[PDB]
Formats: sequence, C-alpha cells, structure tokens
Amino acid sequence: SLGTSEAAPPPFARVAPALFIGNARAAGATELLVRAGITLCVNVSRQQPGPRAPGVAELRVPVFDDPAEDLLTHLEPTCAAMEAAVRDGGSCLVYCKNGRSRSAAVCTAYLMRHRGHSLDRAFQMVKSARPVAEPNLGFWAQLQKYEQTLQAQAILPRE
Amino acid sequence: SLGTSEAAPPPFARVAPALFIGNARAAGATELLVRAGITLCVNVSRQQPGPRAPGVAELRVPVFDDPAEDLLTHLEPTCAAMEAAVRDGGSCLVYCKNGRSRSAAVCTAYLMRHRGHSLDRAFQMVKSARPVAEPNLGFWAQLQKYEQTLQAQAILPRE
Ligand code: NA
Ligand code: NA
Ligand SMILES: [Zn+2]
Ligand SMILES: [Zn+2]
Ligand SMILES: [Zn+2]
Ligand SMILES: [Zn+2]
Repeated sequence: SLGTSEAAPPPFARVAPALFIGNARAAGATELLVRAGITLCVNVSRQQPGPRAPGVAELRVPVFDDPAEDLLTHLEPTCAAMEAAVRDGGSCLVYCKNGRSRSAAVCTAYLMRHRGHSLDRAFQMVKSARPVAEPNLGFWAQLQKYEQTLQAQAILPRE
Repeated sequence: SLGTSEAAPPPFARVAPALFIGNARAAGATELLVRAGITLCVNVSRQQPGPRAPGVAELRVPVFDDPAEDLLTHLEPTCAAMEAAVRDGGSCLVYCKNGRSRSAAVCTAYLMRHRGHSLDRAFQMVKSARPVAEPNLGFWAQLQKYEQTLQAQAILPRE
C-alpha cells in the first residue's frame, strides 16, 4: 500500500541481485511475491506451505533442520534450479519455517556456486540481509565440503 | 535378488541415459534406487511420499494433475536441477502418483531442454519406456509453448 510504512516487516529480504531469503509466512504473501518479481520459491522444509501465486513456481527441498541431515546432496540440483530461474529473469526466494538454518545454508550454497563467493564471503552476505541466519554446524560442515568440491571443479578459486 | 526374476515390476523404467520415469511406489524402493545410481528423485506431486534412501536427494514439484495447473513455470528450473544431477554423474528419476500425466510431461520437457529432441520425438521416447505415459492436454499445450520458447532461445532448432 502506497502510504505510509508497512507495520509488519516483509517476510523476506534481498541478499543479492535476484536472490531473497525469508521464512514460511512468505508463502501467503501473494502480492509481495509478485511485486518483487519472484518466480521461484525454494521451500526448504517438509511441511511448510508453498505459495499459491500466479506465475510463481515452487520447488520443495524436504530436509529436516538437523546436523545429521543430508543437505549436501540437495545443494547442486537446488542451486541449478535457482540459477535457471535467475537467468530467465525471475527472482528467487529461499525460505524455511523460521528463516534461520536451512534457508541460510541454501542461499550460502547458491552464492558460492553461482556468484563466485567463498563460503565466508557468501555467508557474510546472507547474515547482512538477515542477522538471524545461522546454518546448524552440521550444515556448515557440509557447506565446507561443497566449497572444496567447487574448488576441485574450478568453479571457485583456491585463492 | 540374484535369482530368478522379480515378480513385481520395478516402479520405474529407463527413458534415456541417466533418466528414469516412474510412480510414487518408487519412493520406498531404497535398494532399487541405489542400484540404479539415482541421486535425484523429482516428485511431481503435492502429497506423494519421497525417498528415504542414503545419497538420494528429493525435489518436489507440487502441482495437481489438472489442465489448468501451471506446470510451465516449473519446467525450466526443474529441468535445470535434473541436468545438474545428471552432469554430476547421478541418474534422475521423475515420478508422480501413478506415473502417467505429470511425470511424463516433466520427462518430455527435460528431453527437449537438455537432449535436443523435438516435442514429438521426446514424447515418443517417454511413451516407449512407459506406454501409459500421457500428459493431460493442458500440459501438452504448455509443453508446446515451452518448445517454442526453446526455439526462440536457440536451444532447439526450428528445423
Ligand atoms: Na566445520
Ligand atoms: Na495442444
Ligand atoms: Zn514442522
Ligand atoms: Zn519440523
Ligand atoms: Zn492425492
Ligand atoms: Zn491428489
């Protein structure tokens, strides 16, 4: 509403061009999703609702927020879906229930994979957009393994 | 089991290198998934179960099998996730509840997008692997629109 501020904050925030992080309350925020030009919601949860907005695709990454969970195997295909939506001109929103561990880990992976950032730089960007972003320590280890794989693959430099 | 045949058929079939189509009974077929080297299940449903197999990622594409449903917007990011899993060496299984409309449409999209096949050739390949494959007519129209977009993008030839 062209006012006047919005009392409640938006349920997401911009991390980088065409990339947003948020929480599951975004699912129902149809008008905000359309206004931001989001075309893909990456729902990193097993049971959180998805969007029902016109022109907005959902991809669900059904992982528990647990250090023993295998986020790693999901990272490469998830990041590829994200990049394809981005290169086709849409924006991507990555959310989980509370916008903390799972969505942070996925956004961090994407920034390393497709924006050329080291793990530390990528996580700093997520943290700046959303201070409560905090991948669990199991996911942090998996992100380090992904980073090393990216280096071996010449996607990231050793530096 | 090295026998002796398998009484019940496998819940999927090979469409092309690194690409399988099947139904939701595949979700629980842990040993068959591992044996086929499947690393990504694309679950094209809202409520069908996913795999719980080690080293197997799931991506859910939560669309109803209805001609009015917007499969189209999901196609590009879904196919990109599939190609990334494939290029990293895994095989991809695309399933829906009954292995008919939704999974057929997604496999057909992938073959056009990443294997250079026209819509007709791509669908013939799916049909050959799984005769009951049959995208609903709404999805067929969306696939035609995707094909035209791919042509405009120089991904497919006009021929
Ligand atoms: Na660590
Ligand atoms: Na048609
Ligand atoms: Zn829950
Ligand atoms: Zn939970
Ligand atoms: Zn159902
Ligand atoms: Zn249903």
